[PDB]
Amino acid sequence: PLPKPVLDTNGKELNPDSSYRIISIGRGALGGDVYLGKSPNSDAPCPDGVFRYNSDVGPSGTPVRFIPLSTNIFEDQLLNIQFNIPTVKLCVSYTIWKVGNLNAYFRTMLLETGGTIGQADNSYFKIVKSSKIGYNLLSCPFTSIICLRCPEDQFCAKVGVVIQNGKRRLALVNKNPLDVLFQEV
Amino acid sequence: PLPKPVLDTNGKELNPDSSYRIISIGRGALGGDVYLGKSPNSDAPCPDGVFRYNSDVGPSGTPVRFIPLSTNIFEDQLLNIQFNIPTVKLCVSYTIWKVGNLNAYFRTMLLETGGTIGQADNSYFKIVKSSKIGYNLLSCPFTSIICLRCPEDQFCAKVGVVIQNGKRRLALVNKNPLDVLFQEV
Repeated sequence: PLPKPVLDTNGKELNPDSSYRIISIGRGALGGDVYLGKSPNSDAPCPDGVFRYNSDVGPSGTPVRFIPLSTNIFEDQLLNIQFNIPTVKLCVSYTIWKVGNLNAYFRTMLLETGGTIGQADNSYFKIVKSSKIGYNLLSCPFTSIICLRCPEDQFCAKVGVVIQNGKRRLALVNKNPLDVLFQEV
Repeated sequence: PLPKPVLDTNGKELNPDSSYRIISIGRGALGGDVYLGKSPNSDAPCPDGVFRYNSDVGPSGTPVRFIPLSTNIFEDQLLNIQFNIPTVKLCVSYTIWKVGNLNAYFRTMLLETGGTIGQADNSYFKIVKSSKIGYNLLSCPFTSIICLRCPEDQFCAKVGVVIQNGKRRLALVNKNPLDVLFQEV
């Protein structure tokens, strides 16, 4: 086997020194880029939610960068994701992606910022080829805990969307993973 | 294959209508029964921690009962665990076992009460034969989420102990599962 690089929308392999919008395969009303927004029921002083827009006809996404376990961004390998945008004084820490605590109402964990880099917590993801069209994000929370008889003793789950206050909120799901592409800025 | 019943300390199969102390295989200073205690850094109005004592020479455990997906308590099957003791007005809800949010300092989830019965949340456990001597408790949090390519798409982990304020606190661990027996009251 060989580590397979993840490609952007233009075919050029993904680069840690570059920034990408996470854009959806689906089009129009079925479309909308990932971005940083405010969770209605969050107490954080900063915007701390990972959302995708309701249509692709409007604002573009918030750019992100990917931080592999060194040194190349490959498929099926743990990495961190971080919004790459300038930030107020208070919010410099609310930029690294992470998966949150169990939410009883959605029965899943929601995607948020406030994570950390290079640590065996809830900030690790994977990029993998979708079953349908393109790429899926995977969340691998709890890398410090042995998942008994799991692929590499690791709990991983697909990233999809739930509706929270009539917005699309990225979260762990079972079916209908968000199919995405990475359009370099 | 056949469902194998879990046995108590006397050989009689485990009964949902009965109560058991969870006692350790280890003896003396290496011993101590599971019980309900107060978490130092918890804000709950009630005692909400699952601990084992520091020696078996002293107080006995807090009795628990087991609530299978009906109708018999078998090995390797989801169930709920609940302290069976009389309770103040406020604390009637803080009695069902559950696994808590990720604790950054211990890099694991701790065992607490305040869970619910029969719901696909963080209140499910399993009893299984230990690798060494006797029984292990397993925690299967997030039964609502597909663990990709995991045994029955389910994240499960072993239950052990961490030291919190010089007490033994039950929590998800990788090595050294708490080996236990069930001594009927």
